[PDB]
Amino acid sequence: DLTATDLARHRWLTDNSWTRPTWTVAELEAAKAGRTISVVLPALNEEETVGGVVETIRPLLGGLVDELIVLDSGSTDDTEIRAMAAGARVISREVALPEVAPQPGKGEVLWRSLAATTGDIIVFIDSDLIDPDPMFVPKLVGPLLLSEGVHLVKGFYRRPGGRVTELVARPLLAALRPELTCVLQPLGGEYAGTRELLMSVPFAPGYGVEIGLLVDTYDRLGLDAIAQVNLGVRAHRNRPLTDLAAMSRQVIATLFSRCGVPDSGVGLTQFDRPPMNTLRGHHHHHH
Amino acid sequence: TDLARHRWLTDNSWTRPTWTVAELEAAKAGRTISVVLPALNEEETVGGVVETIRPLLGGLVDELIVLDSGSTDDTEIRAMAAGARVISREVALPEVAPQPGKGEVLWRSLAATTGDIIVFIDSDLIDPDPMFVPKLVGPLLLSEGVHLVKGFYRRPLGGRVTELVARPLLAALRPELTCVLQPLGGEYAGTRELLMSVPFAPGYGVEIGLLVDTYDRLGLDAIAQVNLGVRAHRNRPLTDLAAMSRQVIATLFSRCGVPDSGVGLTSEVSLVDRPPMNTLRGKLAAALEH
Repeated sequence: DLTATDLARHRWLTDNSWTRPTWTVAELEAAKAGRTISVVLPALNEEETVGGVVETIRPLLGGLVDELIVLDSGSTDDTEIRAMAAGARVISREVALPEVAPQPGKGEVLWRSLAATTGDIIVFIDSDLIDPDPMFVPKLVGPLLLSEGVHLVKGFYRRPGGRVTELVARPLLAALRPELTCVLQPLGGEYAGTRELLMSVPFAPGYGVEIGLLVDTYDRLGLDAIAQVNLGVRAHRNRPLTDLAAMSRQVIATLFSRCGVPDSGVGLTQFDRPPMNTLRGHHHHHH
Repeated sequence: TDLARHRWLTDNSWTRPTWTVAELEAAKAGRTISVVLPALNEEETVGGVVETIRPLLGGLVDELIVLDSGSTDDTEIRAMAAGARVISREVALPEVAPQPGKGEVLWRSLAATTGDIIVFIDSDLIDPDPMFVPKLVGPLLLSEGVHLVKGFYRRPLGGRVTELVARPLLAALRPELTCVLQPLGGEYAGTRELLMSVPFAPGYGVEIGLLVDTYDRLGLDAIAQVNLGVRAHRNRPLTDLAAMSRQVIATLFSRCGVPDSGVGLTSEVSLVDRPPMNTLRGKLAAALEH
């Protein structure tokens, strides 16, 4: 028979998941009701793709999107200048948050972007995407603008790969936070959140940032606050095993830190930042 | 940190074991060796595996058994024709109702064998080699203090579950054990002293459960590893790999006391071990304490 996890998943998909997120740009603009939207592309040495991503979002600038920022992590290729020519605002880690010395990794960049942006909604899109589609941002913000109670929207892709998601993230969530196995692509880099949520949670480092935000949101607000939207068909990216293993190790560390499991700190053997509201700027368990 | 891993590799890992069958027979010193092949519907490969071990029977190997888990194909008749004794789960441990999975089969085989050393070899191997059993027992017979030998394969110049799940989780929760190249491997040998005294994890958790329990109870130097030869990675469907991963997680969490929900993947997940076989077969166990 069905489990409690199964029952919650079914209703969560009915209410909080969209296979055909077909909202129009015009109706989303009309729903902003004074809220502003910032889009952030984290980038480190992505010169071949960053401009193409920027180009797909730029038409929304001045309408649905209020600012389009590439948060550069110290590139030595032409990432920054290509982002400039394509129509983005390039901001370094140091300019984003001068009072804290940087540390490496993607999570650092996204955390710092909270200090560099002003939008009431912040959208994150990876800068390494080969086939970005112009409707990514509209689809990601739809549930935030139209659906009461949603604070985090995860963009997923249909497939015409995924090993860390299916062997590491989903099985560990099944063990530790089984309701969250409803989220198809928990490690995805395309997602949007409210400023109120994002300023209030710690940010995990590196490859842990996405799953850390998902779990921290769940632990504070449950499934009701999380939604997902289909961004379209995309083939899996083929990363080398050493990168996948490093990803996995950090996904493990970040899940363990949120779920009461200690961790040796020992990285792979080969052969967090505090809430930004501590620096800038209810879901009761009792009755 | 790696000094410990370095010393263990130097003393407890063999990439090119030199041992001959004759040298190992001469080192048995009265110990007997049982070989157990778990099998469920492996008719295409089981005979080929048995055939590589059968020449040792009556010399290095004292018993050669296929522990059948309820096959409906020709696994049993083909295993027998190749020279193995085929034992069902029911015959192995008749008064205990069977439960599914590989851990059950290996556990039950302890009640159906007499060896001081038990060697497990998978029955789905496409390219078995006759020196597998010799290489697995070498450290047990010729070194001192070893109780568990893990057979690994050199890879052409472990799989996804090993490198993304097992090794990273061991790094987090039993960090010394990342020295073991292929912790999930199905070819391994153990002493009766060890195997009769530990619980057995269910299903796909059995290998990692045994590794962790051996490490905790007997220590790193009680574990060894040997290269069985070069073998390509087997290609399995992602759904099978994910189910394996989920059970590896459950078993490691059990061994650490991490609450696991028991919720599978939209897959079977058991958190319940079988107890040490010496609790159900105390007289057999005592007879083999030697």
